[PDB]
Amino acid sequence: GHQLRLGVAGLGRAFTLMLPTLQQDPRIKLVAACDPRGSARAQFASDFRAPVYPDIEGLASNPDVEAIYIASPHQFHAQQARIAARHGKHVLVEKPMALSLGDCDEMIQHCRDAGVHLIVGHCHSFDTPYLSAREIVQSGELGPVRMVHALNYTDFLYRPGGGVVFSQAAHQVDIVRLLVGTRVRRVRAITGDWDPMRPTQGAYSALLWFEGGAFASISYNGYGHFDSDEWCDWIGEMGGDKSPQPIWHQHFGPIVVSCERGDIRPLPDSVCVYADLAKERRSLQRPVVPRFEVIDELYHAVVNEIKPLHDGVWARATLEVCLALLDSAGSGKDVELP
Amino acid sequence: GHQLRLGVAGLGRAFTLMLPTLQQDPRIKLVAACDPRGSARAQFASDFRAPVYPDIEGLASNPDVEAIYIASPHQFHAQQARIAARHGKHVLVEKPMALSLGDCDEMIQHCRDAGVHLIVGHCHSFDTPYLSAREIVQSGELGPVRMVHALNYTDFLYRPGGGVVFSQAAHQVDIVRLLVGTRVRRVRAITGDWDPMRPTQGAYSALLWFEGGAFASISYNGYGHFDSDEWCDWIGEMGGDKSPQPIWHQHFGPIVVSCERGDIRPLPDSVCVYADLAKERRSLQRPVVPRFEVIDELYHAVVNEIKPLHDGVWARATLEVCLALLDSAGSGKDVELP
Ligand SMILES: NC(=O)c1ccc[n+]([C@@H]2O[C@H](COP(=O)([O-])OP(=O)(O)OC[C@H]3O[C@@H](n4cnc5c(N)ncnc54)[C@H](O)[C@@H]3O)[C@@H](O)[C@H]2O)c1
Ligand SMILES: NC(=O)c1ccc[n+]([C@@H]2O[C@H](COP(=O)([O-])OP(=O)(O)OC[C@H]3O[C@@H](n4cnc5c(N)ncnc54)[C@H](O)[C@@H]3O)[C@@H](O)[C@H]2O)c1
Repeated sequence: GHQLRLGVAGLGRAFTLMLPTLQQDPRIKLVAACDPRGSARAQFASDFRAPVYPDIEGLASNPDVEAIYIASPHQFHAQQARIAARHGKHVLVEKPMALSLGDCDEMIQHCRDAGVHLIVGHCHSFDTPYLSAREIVQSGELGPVRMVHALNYTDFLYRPGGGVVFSQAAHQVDIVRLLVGTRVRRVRAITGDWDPMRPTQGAYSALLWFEGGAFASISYNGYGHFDSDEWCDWIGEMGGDKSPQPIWHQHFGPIVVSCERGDIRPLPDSVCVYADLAKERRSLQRPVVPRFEVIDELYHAVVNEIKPLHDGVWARATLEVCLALLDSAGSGKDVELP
Repeated sequence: GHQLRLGVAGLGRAFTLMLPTLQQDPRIKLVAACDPRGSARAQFASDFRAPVYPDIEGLASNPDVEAIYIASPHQFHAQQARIAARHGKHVLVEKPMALSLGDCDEMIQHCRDAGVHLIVGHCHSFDTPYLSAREIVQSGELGPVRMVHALNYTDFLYRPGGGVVFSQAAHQVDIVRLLVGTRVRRVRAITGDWDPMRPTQGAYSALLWFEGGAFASISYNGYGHFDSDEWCDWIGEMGGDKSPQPIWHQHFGPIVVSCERGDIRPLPDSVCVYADLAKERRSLQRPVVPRFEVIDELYHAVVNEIKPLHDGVWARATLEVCLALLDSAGSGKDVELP
């Protein structure tokens, strides 16, 4: 309708992170949920006075549900979608889309057949400062992008096989895909794994070659020592102030975009443009609803049939990059992208 | 003597940058100079009431000169040293040492034969904060270095074959060589060249593999838009406060050193240690004499026969890395190092 009857599949962390968006946004009503855990079902049914179910089989059979936000573990993503599609439901699934490229192909096909929209869940490439930055790149005001440099140093690895590559490199790659705006053509990466305790790849650095000359360097460190939010005006990833409650925009650490005539540096509270004149802080409005840019995508895809940017085909390319990384670090070698 | 009779070959920029050190440091007396340009000679002779000369042939023949700070263009470095050595003078030559590896080999040999010290001039790897950081790594307090991430965004390219690689990547490589402390084994680099006006390689990003696992990412951008000193407590490269008074230490932009149990972040005014419990800012003393760490190296090499760290064999390895970079960017393949 005017308002959008939304069903949630998977009632954990992704869900709770997404939760204050869903309430606050006038265009969204939560109408139904599913989870295997009944205490979650008990939970949801109570707060929302709404039907709950064991499987997605339940939620997708409910005629009152217009689209399903799939917010469960990665390995269920593909199957869950294939079903929601079967029953004519729009899908918003969380990063990563899926673990495999095949999975992705199927997901996009199952959705194309059922003729329903497929969007990928809060990616940080949705955040206003970045979208605002891409606008500046779009305008051609600073000429084209030549070099992107992005870092993030977080406590993720200690927040209470790939791990950081698939969850965290995704956000990072998606922002750089967003901002450069051309295709990724080659990737070269090093992962670090140096805590026995938490024996996963906890940091990386990578080089990306882009179509038409631009290149990018991405570095992630998750071992929770240095906190890169110091260089983002002491605003946390979810918009809250960490400085030593009207939140700010979301981000994924320090990014610098170098274009021919200038440097763009998006912030949670503004976008700085370093130019031929000099410094410009063009400030941003305090987001009224957190992560509302995700809803707009969904809302306008379903109500007004507008191609969403962050569709299944986009997400698939980011994943492609994620795999290429882990292959580069995995072997000794570069990975060209066909 | 107690004091050190020093002769200067080449009286331009490097010289003037080094000049307030030379005056202020009690252990150094300027006694002689040479330059081809007589207005420079006129200049030096007047301020310092001292003998000046056309060639280094002159300065090296002066019996009163104990060592020569060679601060001329790169292509003269080798020859000038060969001579100063021939005449038994110690050499402090400016980055880069030389242009070629052969040149380097000869320089070190000419100096080993004449049995005189050879040190490479103000490298930023001399700066207190970095030396202090290496101390922390030395102590083993944080376990070994795993990943180094270093960036610098400057106005160098517009300050009134590959210019930034040899001048600027040198400082950067030297700091990372300093701090990791093991051998560089492989390099992969991308340079950008995007101003027709100033058609040089003005930016790069690189991956460095080190002996025994650690890796590093270095990024330089010289096109003078964004200023990375924002993230160094708004203190300039030569210690002056940018912001909105005795100087502070020298630096070369934001560096983060990740060791197994924590992250070290050197600053011009302190060294931050992030580890278990909290932030630690261990502060530093305001340098009494700018770049005094260069003099100590020289002074202790000549008076007290202490092996200098930044010797000709060190500088040669940095240059080796610098060449490897320009080869990687040049060919788009990796470069292993022997
Ligand atoms: N971009 C973001 O904001 C963000 C946040 C965190 C994680 N994520 C994504 O969200 C996903 C889920 O959130 P989370 O894992 O952080 O929290 P979580 O593991 O606590 O929540 C997921 C829950 O979904 C339930 N679930 C629903 N349908 C299921 C099914 N068919 N099979 C099994 N379990 C099912 C499970 O009970 C599980 O506990 C992650 O796998 C990841 O893809 C992205
Ligand atoms: N780390 C640092 O502080 C720093 C600073 C700037 C540049 N550098 C190094 O300093 C070197 C020289 O300083 P600069 O180039 O910035 O200033 P510059 O070019 O104005 O000064 C060098 C001067 O040396 C004189 N000279 C002396 N002997 C000479 C000879 N035999 N042939 C020709 N000229 C001779 C020339 O007159 C020349 O002008 C550079 O090549 C570079 O290696 C490093």
